[PDB]
Amino acid sequence: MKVLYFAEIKDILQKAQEDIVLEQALTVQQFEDLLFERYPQINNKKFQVAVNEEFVQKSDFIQPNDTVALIPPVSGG
Amino acid sequence: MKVLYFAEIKDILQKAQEDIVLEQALTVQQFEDLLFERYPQINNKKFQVAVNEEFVQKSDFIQPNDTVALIPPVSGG
Amino acid sequence: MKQFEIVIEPIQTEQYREFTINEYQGAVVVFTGHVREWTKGVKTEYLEYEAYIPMAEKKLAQIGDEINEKWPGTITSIVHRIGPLQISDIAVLIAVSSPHRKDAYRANEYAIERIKEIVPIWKKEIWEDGSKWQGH
Amino acid sequence: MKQFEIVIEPIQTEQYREFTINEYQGAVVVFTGHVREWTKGVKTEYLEYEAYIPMAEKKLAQIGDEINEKWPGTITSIVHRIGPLQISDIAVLIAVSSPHRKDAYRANEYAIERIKEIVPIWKKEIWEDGSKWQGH
Ligand SMILES: Nc1nc2c(c(=O)[nH]1)N[C@H]1C(=O)[C@H]3OP(=O)(O)OC[C@H]3O[C@H]1N2
Ligand SMILES: Nc1nc2c(c(=O)[nH]1)N[C@H]1C(=O)[C@H]3OP(=O)(O)OC[C@H]3O[C@H]1N2
Repeated sequence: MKVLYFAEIKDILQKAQEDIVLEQALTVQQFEDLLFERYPQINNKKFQVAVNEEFVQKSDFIQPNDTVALIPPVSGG
Repeated sequence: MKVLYFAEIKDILQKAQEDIVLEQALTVQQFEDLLFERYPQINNKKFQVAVNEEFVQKSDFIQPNDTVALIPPVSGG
Repeated sequence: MKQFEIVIEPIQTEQYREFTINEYQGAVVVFTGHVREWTKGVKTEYLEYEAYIPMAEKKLAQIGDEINEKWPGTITSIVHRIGPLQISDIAVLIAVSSPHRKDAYRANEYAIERIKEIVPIWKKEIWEDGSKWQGH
Repeated sequence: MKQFEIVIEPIQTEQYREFTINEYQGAVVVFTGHVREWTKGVKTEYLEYEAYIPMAEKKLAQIGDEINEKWPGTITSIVHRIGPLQISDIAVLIAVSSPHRKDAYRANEYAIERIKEIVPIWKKEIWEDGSKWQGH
């Protein structure tokens, strides 16, 4: 599973992406719990999660071979 | 006084300008009156009148030296 | 290139954006009016535009003043073409810059409505079997 | 040119208008978003955009679809630039053609609104004293 980071989170984590091995599928909620135990310094930052380039709900499932993206509040234009 | 015709009126009258000698100043209303008598073939056509490139009320005066244009309903853009 | 102009040559579009930009502006809206071919029933061959030129140019300048009053911080440029125009040719171009996006959209839409209301410009629609000057 | 694209290179503008034109279209509205030096007293040195490119391009096309849904007859094209951008550089361009002018203005304004709402793109304000990623 490829996690992608952007904007302020990329800056805080001092990295653009990473690969976390998953044995089994897990919910977006369980994924956030995983991320925040690894990186407490981003446990107070807002974002939506995108799974394979679509936004998802916390009850939606992430597969091991999926691509996941932390999308902070957008500011395009 | 120089009289200027445009659009459908230009086409009916076969001309874009003419000169008309005024002894004295006429109200816009009187000038229209003169025009319809001179040119029966345009008295069913709608137009405002412009004096020295300004729109005017019907009780405003046209001086003998002024430039007067017949402005039909506009269809620019 | 004048800020406000009536021209006979095809309108070179991008220079009008440039005229309106400066460091205070974050938005530009450009509107272009194009000749359509089809549909009030029978196909348009071409359009013939004519104008009372000096007064037309003045009325365009006036619309710019109304826009400055109503939406300060804006810069407006307008040009209209005359003579025969072909299918998809640009008849009119309005460009409005502004600090923020909404004024630009508002002032630009104001301009096109005011052109259709007060500028001595007239369009003749020609088709194969006839022609007619338009009103409104 | 792609109809919906993220670019690193400076945006070349006339082509997007031209992409949207056909014989049915009476109006084209083009919005350009430019980098602003001054925002109500505050000074910007320069901006830095980044993006989730493949998703941002998907989301831009989704707006095209929404516009086609709400304003039938429109053609839409959208390009957004990324990287470091100087004062007055074009960061976004939005071109909408429509048979009639009101749809063209409405559709264009919807597009910019939606981009600010859903498209994964982020701007970083740099001033002389520091910098910050923007939210809403
Ligand atoms: N310095 C600086 N310049 C900017 C923007 C910005 O956020 N900071 N927003 C961009 C936009 O997306 C639009 O925002 P806006 O508030 O609609 O104003 C017009 C555009 O300005 C642009 N230019
Ligand atoms: N053949 C033809 N082409 C036209 C117009 C038109 O009336 N006939 N209106 C012009 C306008 O002023 C704008 O008004 P509109 O008809 O609302 O649509 C956009 C523009 O189309 C322009 N192009």
